[PDB]
Amino acid sequence: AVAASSKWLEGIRKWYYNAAGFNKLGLMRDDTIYEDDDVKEAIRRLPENLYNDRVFRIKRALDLTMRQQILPKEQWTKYEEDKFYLEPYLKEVIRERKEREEWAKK
Amino acid sequence: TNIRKSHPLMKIINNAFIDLPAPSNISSWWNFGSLLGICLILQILTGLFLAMHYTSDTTTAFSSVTHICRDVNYGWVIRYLHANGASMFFICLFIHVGRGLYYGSYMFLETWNIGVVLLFTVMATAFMGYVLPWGQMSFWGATVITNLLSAIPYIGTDLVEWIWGGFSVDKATLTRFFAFHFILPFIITALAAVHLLFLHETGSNNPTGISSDMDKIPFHPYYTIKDILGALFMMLILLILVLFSPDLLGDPDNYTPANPLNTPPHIKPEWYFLFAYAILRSIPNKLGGVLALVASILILILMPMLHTSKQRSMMFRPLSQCLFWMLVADLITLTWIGGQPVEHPFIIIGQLASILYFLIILVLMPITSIIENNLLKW
Amino acid sequence: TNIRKSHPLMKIINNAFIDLPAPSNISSWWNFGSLLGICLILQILTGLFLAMHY
Amino acid sequence: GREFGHLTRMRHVITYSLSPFEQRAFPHYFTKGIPNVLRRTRACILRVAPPFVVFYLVYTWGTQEFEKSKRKNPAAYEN
Amino acid sequence: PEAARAANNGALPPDLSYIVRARHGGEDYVFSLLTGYCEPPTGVSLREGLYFNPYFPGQAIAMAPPIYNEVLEFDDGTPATMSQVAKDVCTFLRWASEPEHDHRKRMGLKMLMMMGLLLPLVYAMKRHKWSVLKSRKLAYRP
Amino acid sequence: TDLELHAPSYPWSHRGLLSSLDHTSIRRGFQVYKQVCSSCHSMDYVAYR
Amino acid sequence: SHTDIRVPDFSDYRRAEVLDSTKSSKESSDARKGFSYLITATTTVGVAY
Amino acid sequence: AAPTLTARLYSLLFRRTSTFALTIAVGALFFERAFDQGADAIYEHINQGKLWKHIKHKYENK
Amino acid sequence: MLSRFLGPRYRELARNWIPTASMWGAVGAVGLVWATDWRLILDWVPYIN
Ligand code: HEC
Ligand code: HEM
Ligand code: HEM
Ligand code: HEM
Ligand code: HEM
Ligand SMILES: Cc1cc(C)c2nc(SCc3c(C)cccc3-n3nnn(C)c3=O)sc2c1
Ligand SMILES: Cc1cc(C)c2nc(SCc3c(C)cccc3-n3nnn(C)c3=O)sc2c1
Repeated sequence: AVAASSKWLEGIRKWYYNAAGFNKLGLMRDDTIYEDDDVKEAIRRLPENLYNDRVFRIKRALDLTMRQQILPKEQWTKYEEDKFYLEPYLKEVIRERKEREEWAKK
Repeated sequence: TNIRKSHPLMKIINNAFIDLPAPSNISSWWNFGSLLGICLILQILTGLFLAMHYTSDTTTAFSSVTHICRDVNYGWVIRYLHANGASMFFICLFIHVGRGLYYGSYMFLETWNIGVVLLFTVMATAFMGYVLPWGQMSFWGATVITNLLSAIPYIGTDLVEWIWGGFSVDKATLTRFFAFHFILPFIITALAAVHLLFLHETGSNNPTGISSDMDKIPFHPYYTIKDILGALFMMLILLILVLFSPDLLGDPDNYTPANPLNTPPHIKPEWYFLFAYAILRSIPNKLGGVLALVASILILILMPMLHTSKQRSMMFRPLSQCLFWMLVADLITLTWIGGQPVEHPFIIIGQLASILYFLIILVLMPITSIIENNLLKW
Repeated sequence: TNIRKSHPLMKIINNAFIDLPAPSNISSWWNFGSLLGICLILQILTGLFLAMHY
Repeated sequence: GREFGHLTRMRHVITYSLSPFEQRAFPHYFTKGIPNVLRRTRACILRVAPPFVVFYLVYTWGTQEFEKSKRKNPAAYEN
Repeated sequence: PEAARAANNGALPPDLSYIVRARHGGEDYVFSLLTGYCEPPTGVSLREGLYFNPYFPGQAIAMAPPIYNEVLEFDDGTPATMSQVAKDVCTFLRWASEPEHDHRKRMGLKMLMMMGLLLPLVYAMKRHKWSVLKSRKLAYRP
Repeated sequence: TDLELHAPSYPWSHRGLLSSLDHTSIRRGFQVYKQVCSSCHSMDYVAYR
Repeated sequence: SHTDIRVPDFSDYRRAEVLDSTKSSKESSDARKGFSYLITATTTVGVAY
Repeated sequence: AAPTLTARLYSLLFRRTSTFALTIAVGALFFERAFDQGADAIYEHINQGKLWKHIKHKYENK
Repeated sequence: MLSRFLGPRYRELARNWIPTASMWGAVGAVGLVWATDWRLILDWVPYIN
C-alpha cells in the first residue's frame, strides 16, 4: 500500500506477466486457475456468453501445446486487456462457505 | 451386437485401454508409467530363472552364482539382465516421481498415497537381493543396516536376531533374506493395480494443469502406438549395457567372497542408494540417523497440504522452476558425496546439503508460491 | 453417504459378496465351491514352505 | 462413469481435418524444425542451467581440497 | 589355508579366477604390478621378507618378483622377454574372468542392426496416425 | 595410506566395442600360468574342458 | 449463415502431385497410398524378431 | 501427373488385411538368409587372424 | 489451518467419547501380554506364574 514506490512495483508485475507465458497461448489469468470444489461452483454461475468464450480459449491453447507452437505476437494477450471475469463470482462462493462454517461451530 | 461392449471380459479391456478418454497434449514424460510396468515384468521372469539354480547357504552362495555364469546355458545373459534391469527400474522411477511433483499430480490424493507406499516396497526389495550373492559388499552392506537397526529403543535388538535365523551368520541366514525378496515383488504388482483403479476415476493430468474435458481423444490408436515406441527405445538402451558394458554400474569389490577376516578398502552401495547413505552419515547419532533416512521418503506425503499456489502445475510459475532444479542439483550432490570417503571437505558439504533438501520442500517452496500469487493479484 | 456404495474398492466387494442376491433354498451341496477355494490356498502356502528345502 | 458423450457442454466451434493418406509424410522437417527447437531452448536454459553450474563449481573445489590434504605436503612436513 | 600362510610369510596368496574383474583397474593393474617392481626410496624400511612395489595398496608387498627375462620357453619361437610374458598373463586371466567376452560382442552387433529395421518403421506408423491431429484447423463462430 | 598410484591405460587389442581377444596370446598365457604360478596361486573355477 | 463456411487451404500438406486440383482422383489414387505402407511391409517381416 | 511406385501392394494382398497380419508368418522368410551377409561377415572382418577358426589349421593337421 | 477442530461445542464431543476411549489403552496392557507372553507384568498378579 505504498504510494511513492508503487511505480517500481507496477514494473515487477509487468515483468512477471511476460515471464509467465499463458499470454503466448492466448489465455487470460482466470483461465489458468486450479479447479477445486469452490472454483467449480463459480464456473457454473457464469452467463452463457462468458462460459462459451472460456471453453474455446482453453481448447485452442491445448491444441498449440500438442504441436509445441505458440501464437503470432500480434495475438498475445496484453497486460491491460486481461479481464478478471471470474473473480466477482468466486468471492461470493467463498463468502457463503465461511458463513456455513461459523454457523456450525456456534 | 458390438462384442467389444457386451462381452463380460471384453468390456473391461475396452473401458481401460481402448475407448478411454485421454488428453491430446500428453508429453513423453507420461511414457514412464508403462515403462515401469515393463521393467517389473522383466525382473519377475528373469528372477524366476535365477531362483532354480541359486543356493541360499553362506558356504555355497557365492559359488552358485559363478556356476550359472559359466556352466548353465544362457546364464550369463540372464544374470546381467537382472542386475542391469534393476538400475533401469530405479531410473524410470525417479523420472516418474519428479514428473508428478513438477506438474502437480499429487492432487490426486488416493493415487499419490498408494505411490509413496510403492516407493518403500521397491527399495526394500532391492536391498534384500543385493545380499544374496555374498561378496564383500553383501556382507558389509548387511551389517551396516542391521547395527543401525539395533538403535530402535524397545524392540530393536529383538528384530536383529530374527533375520539372520537367530544366529550371527550361517546357512539358515539367507533363507529369510531370500524369502522376503521372493515375495515382495508380487505385492508390488497388487498395489500397482489398485494404483490405476483410483486414477481411472479422474483420468490424467496434462502439462498445462487445466482440465481438458473438451479435448479428449481415444487411447487407441494414439497412445497405444506411442507407448510401444518408447518401450522399444528402452529395450535398446538396456541391451547396450548388457552386451557392451555389463560391469559399468557395479563395483569390482563384490567379486571377492565375503570374509569377516579380510578388509574392504571402502564401503560403497549401489548408485541409487547413495543419496540416502549421505544423509545417514551426516547425523552423529544412530537414532537420529535412521529417523532422517525414513523422513526423506515420507516427506512426499506432505506435498498436498503444503501447496499454496493458485495454479496446479509449474508451467506458468517461473520462480517455482528455479527451486525445482535446485532440488534436483541437490540430489546429484548427495549422490557424489555418498561415494566419497569421510574426510574434511566431504563432511561439511554433506551436511549442508542434507539441510537444503528439507529447507526447499518445507519452507522455501510454500513461501515462493505466495509471492507469485501476490504478483498476479491472486 | 453410504461408503459401501461409493468407494471404488468397497463397491466391488459389496456387489460380489455382501449385497449379492441369492436363492433362499440353496443346499449344503452348494458349500463345496468355497471349500475348493480353501483347499487351493492351503496347498499354495504349504507348498511354498516345502520348496525352500527341496 | 466418464465416457465420450458425457464430458462437457460446448457450443459454436468447428473442426476441419484431412485424411492421413491425403498428406505427405514430412511437410517440413529441417526448415520448420531447427528454428522451433532454438526458441524452445532459449526459453528453458535460464531456469534450468544455473543450478547445475553451481554443482560444477562445488565439484571442482571439492576434488581440489581433497588432493591438497591427502599428503601433498612438501612444505607441510617440517620438523 | 593354514599351510599357505607359513609357506608365504603369513600372507595368503589370492585366487586368480576373478582377479582382473575384482580390481579397480583390471588388466591395467596386473600389468603395472608385474613390471613395476623397484627399489625402496631413501626413508622407508621393510620387514624381513617384504618388497617395495609402488602400484600396490601400501608399497610393501609380500611377493617376490616372479617373472624376469627367459623364465620359460614358448613353443612358437616367440622371444620370452619380460614384457612379452606379462602381456600374455594379462590376456589369459582376462579370458578366465570373462569367458563370454567374444560371444557378448557378437550378439551386440546382431541386435544393433535388427533394431535398425524395427525402430524407423514403428516411428513411421506413429507419424501416420498422428497426422490427423497435427493438421486440424479450429474455428469459433459465436 | 596417503596416495595411490593408479595404473595407466594400455592399448590392448580387445579394447574396442567389437574387438575380440587374440587367441594366440591366450595360448601363450596358459603356459606362463602352468610353469610360473600354479604353485602359489589356485584358479578354482576353470577346468581343462 | 452456413454458406459462409468454407474449408481453409490444406495445400501445405498434400502428397506433391495431387495438389493439382484440376485433374480428378482417378489416376492420382492408382499410385499414391503405398510406399510408407511398404514401410508397413518391412515392419512385419522385421517384426518377426 | 506421373506418380511414383508406391502402390505395388496396396491393391492385391495388403488390402484384404489377410497378408497384413500374415506378413509376420508368410513374411518371416529369407532375412536370416540375408543378414549373415551382414553381422557375421562384419565380425570376422574386424577381427582378422584373431579367432580360433582362423588359426586352427595349424594344430588340425592329422 | 486446522482450527476446523476449534469450536465452542466441538470440544464438547471429546467429553462423551473419552470414557469409551479411556479403556482400550488397557487392552494393549492385557492383550499382547497374553499374546507374546511378556514376563514384565506376569510379575504383577499372583494368579499367573
Ligand atoms: C612363490 C610365490 C609367488 C609366485 C610364483 C607368484 N606370486 Fe603373486 N602373490 C604372492 C603372494 C605371497 C601374494 C599376496 C601378496 C600380499 O598380500 O602381500 C601375491 C599376490 C598377487 C596378486 C594380488 C595383489 C593384490 O593387489 O591383491 C596378483 C595380481 C598376483 N600376485 C599376480 C601373480 C602372477 C600373474 C604370477 C605368475 C605368473 C604370480 N603372482 C606368481 C606370491 C607369488
Ligand atoms: C512400481 C511402481 C509404479 C507403477 C507400475 C506405476 C504406474 C503408473 C501408470 C501406468 C500410470 C499412468 C500413466 C502415466 O501417467 O505415466 C501412473 C500414473 C501416476 N503415478 Fe505411478 N506407478 C508407480 C509408482 C508411482 C510412484 C512411486 C508415485 C509417486 C510417489 C506414483 C504416482 C503417480 C501419479 C500421481 C500418477 C498420475 C499422473 C498424472 O496423470 O499426471 N506412481 N503410474
Ligand atoms: C522388483 C523386482 C526386483 C528387483 C529390483 C530385484 C533386484 C535384485 C538385485 C539388485 C539383485 C542383486 C544382483 C547382483 O547385483 O548380482 C538380485 C538378486 C537376485 N534376485 Fe532379484 N530383484 C527383483 C525381483 C526378483 C524376483 C521376483 C526374484 C525371484 C522369483 C528374484 C530373484 C533373485 C535371485 C535368486 C537373486 C540372486 C542371484 C543373483 O545374485 O543374480 N529377484 N535381485
Ligand atoms: C479349482 C476349481 C474350482 C473352483 C475354485 C470353483 C469355484 C466355484 C464357486 C465358488 C462356485 C459358486 C458356489 C457354488 O455353487 O458352489 C462355483 C460354481 C460352479 N462351478 Fe466351480 N469351481 C471349480 C471347478 C469347477 C469344475 C471342475 C466345474 C465343472 C466341470 C465347475 C462348474 C461350476 C458350475 C456349473 C457352477 C455353478 C453351479 C450352480 O450355481 O448351480 N467348477 N464354482
Ligand atoms: C493345486 C495345488 C497342488 C497340488 C494338488 C499339489 C500336489 C502335490 C503332491 C500330490 C505332491 C506329492 C507329495 C507326496 O505324496 O509326498 C506334491 C509335492 C510337492 N509339492 Fe505340491 N501341490 C500343489 C501345489 C504346490 C505348490 C503351489 C508348490 C510350490 C510353490 C508345491 C510344491 C511342492 C513340493 C516342493 C513338493 C516336494 C515333494 C514333497 O514335499 O513331497 N506344491 N504336491
Ligand atoms: C503399449 C501399452 C499397452 C497398454 C495396455 C497400456 N496400458 C496403460 S495404462 C492406461 C490407463 C488406465 C488403465 C487407467 C487410467 C489411465 C490410464 N492412462 N491414461 N493416460 N495414460 C498415459 C495412461 O496410462 S499404458 C499402456 C501401453
Ligand atoms: C527404505 C530403505 C530400506 C533400506 C534397507 C535401505 N538401505 C539402504 S543402503 C544399503 C547398503 C549399504 C549401507 C552398504 C553397501 C550396500 C548396500 N546395499 N544393499 N543393497 N543395495 C542395492 C545396496 O546398495 S538405503 C534404504 C532405504
